[PDB]
Amino acid sequence: CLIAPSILSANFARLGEEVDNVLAAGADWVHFDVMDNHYVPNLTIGPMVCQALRKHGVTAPIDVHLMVEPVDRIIPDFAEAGATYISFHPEASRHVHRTIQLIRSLGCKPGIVLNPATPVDILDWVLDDLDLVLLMSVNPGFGGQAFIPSALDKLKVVRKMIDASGKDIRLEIDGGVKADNIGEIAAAGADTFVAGSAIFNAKTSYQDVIAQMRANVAAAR
Amino acid sequence: CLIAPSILSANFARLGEEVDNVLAAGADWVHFDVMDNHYVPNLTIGPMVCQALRKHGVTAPIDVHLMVEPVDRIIPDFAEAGATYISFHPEASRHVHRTIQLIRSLGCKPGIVLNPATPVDILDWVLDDLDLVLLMSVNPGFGGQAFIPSALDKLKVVRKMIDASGKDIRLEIDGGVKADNIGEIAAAGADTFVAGSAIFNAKTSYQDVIAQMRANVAAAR
Amino acid sequence: CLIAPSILSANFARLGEEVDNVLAAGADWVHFDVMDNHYVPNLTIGPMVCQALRKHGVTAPIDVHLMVEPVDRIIPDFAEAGATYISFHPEASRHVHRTIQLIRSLGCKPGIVLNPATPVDILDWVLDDLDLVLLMSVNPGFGGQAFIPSALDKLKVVRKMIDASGKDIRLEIDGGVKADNIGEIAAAGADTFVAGSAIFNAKTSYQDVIAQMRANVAAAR
Ligand SMILES: [Cl-]
Ligand SMILES: [Cl-]
Ligand SMILES: [Cl-]
Ligand SMILES: [Cl-]
Ligand SMILES: [Cl-]
Ligand SMILES: [Cl-]
Ligand SMILES: [Cl-]
Ligand SMILES: [Cl-]
Ligand SMILES: [Cl-]
Ligand SMILES: [Mg+2]
Ligand SMILES: [Zn+2]
Ligand SMILES: [Zn+2]
Ligand SMILES: [Zn+2]
Repeated sequence: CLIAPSILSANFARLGEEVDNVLAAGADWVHFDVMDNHYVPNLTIGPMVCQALRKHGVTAPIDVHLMVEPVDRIIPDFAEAGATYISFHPEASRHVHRTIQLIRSLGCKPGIVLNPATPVDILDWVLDDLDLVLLMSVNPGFGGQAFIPSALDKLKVVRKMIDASGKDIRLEIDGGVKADNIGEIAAAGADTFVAGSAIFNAKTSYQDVIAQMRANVAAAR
Repeated sequence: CLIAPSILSANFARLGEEVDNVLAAGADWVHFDVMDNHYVPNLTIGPMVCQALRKHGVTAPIDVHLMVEPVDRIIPDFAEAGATYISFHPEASRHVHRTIQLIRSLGCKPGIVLNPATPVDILDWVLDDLDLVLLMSVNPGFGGQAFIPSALDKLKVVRKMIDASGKDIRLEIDGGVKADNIGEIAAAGADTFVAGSAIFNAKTSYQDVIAQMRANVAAAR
Repeated sequence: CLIAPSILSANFARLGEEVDNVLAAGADWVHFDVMDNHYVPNLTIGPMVCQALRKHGVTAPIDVHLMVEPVDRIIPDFAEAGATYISFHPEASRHVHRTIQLIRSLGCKPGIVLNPATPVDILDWVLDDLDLVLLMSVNPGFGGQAFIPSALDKLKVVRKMIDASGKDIRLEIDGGVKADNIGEIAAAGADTFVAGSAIFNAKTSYQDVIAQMRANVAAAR
């Protein structure tokens, strides 16, 4: 369904070119990983970089994943910079329901991110307020890793929860997604796919990798 | 003496072009302001952006100003990414002498940053171990601001301390530096000048602004 | 004057034996470095170990150096466990004067610890309330290190301050103190000497090292 390349793997010296080209190559969203050196042991890119992409002319959805703690102060800055989706980790907010409301009140689409160990019942009382749930299939902020197999089982659980809600909620997956496992991940229930190194560091073009990913997703459904 | 444009004001969609052009226009260093959303209320750019500039072919000194707390974990990442100078705020480290030693042990040039209110006696026992002292003439992380006049008096104090040490220590200034005040700032003792919006958002070219700054500095000495 | 071996370097499988033997060998105090994994990146020993030495029959002064933050909660536990001196880092307490008063109110002797970079003016308004000032000549919590030469100059400054106060205040030194530099350190003004590896990991007996240290201090005064 939706392909959302992570730009952590792109050439940050020519970020506008990279984003322009990956969207032309078939990507739907720009996935924007924000790390504050506290919630995870790395520091990446803040609102000014999102704003720069909008000023450069990017009109595709920008999907901002906040690996930061606390989260509320920076959310208005990402809204002002032109974020489309803003997702966050419930452990990183003292008032999860308020953080969701804040994102929505600014005109952005709120998402919740589940770390690999995070139990699904944190969705019990907020799921209907969400536009997106992201399951991490690697540990965020710890670099290039292999897909964690239990994410396939957790995807099936959250897919059932979203389907039972009757709401249009994206089910996103991030971590070690590549051409040769995206079919199984789609069959498990994901419909929004974040890939970084598999696209930006491929031996073939961005368009070839994205086309293979789509073909593999279509064949598995 | 040295011109160190802050890339926070540059076009981050074409960062390599901006840096290439500002260096061609007469800049000496790339000044790299790193904010972690905790030490200051903003989040900017991390080690991956420094690495990207090195991979792009930038060979000029990269001057990394850490507005982060704590500081020690990220310092090796900036060293590996190709930082030349790494400066930090002593308030942000529990063991200032160790943090300096760490920077030096990685082959980088350590600096200490004094916020506008920070008394100079934090230099008492570390000055001889430094390659750079940076005085902030705006409050860091709070945006485009006007030069704080007390910075001129503090520059004179720190110039005397550096001169009395006999060591080769840069005296850097950052905040609201522009063509029409850089002469007075140089006369107060600074020899390394950080400017952001005055260069990257100027109504004339980067080369014109930098040439005026140099002429104004030369006329004031 | 006073020798205070640091038991961090002792054999913790036979701590009572080690402490008994080093006091029998001529040591005056038991120096007790307490690290909470937060103020420094290591965790050592808490009040229960102090209590075990008292229960074992140790009657010499136990000199507790708190490298912990915050400090007030654990101070009554060290007093109850039989600490004699309790020293702490002013940076680790939000109310340095109160922390001193708390130590004194429990019948213990309060000390202030200066890290290598810490300016001496933190002593300005509390020095008369202290029984001890400790200068760190290594970075605390970062392991076996070499004596930082600037500690000799800071000892001379703090020696003058204590002498001008007219109060009986110990001037303690900790970090890389060994037989071949203890003379110079004493000449700089220290009268209370913490050594760890030089005593407990020495190639000669405790009684020989302590006698050599004492002879070297006497010859330097
Ligand atoms: Cl709200
Ligand atoms: Cl986890
Ligand atoms: Cl990462
Ligand atoms: Cl080190
Ligand atoms: Cl300030
Ligand atoms: Cl800012
Ligand atoms: Cl009290
Ligand atoms: Cl220090
Ligand atoms: Cl240690
Ligand atoms: Mg539960
Ligand atoms: Zn992400
Ligand atoms: Zn700066
Ligand atoms: Zn100690």
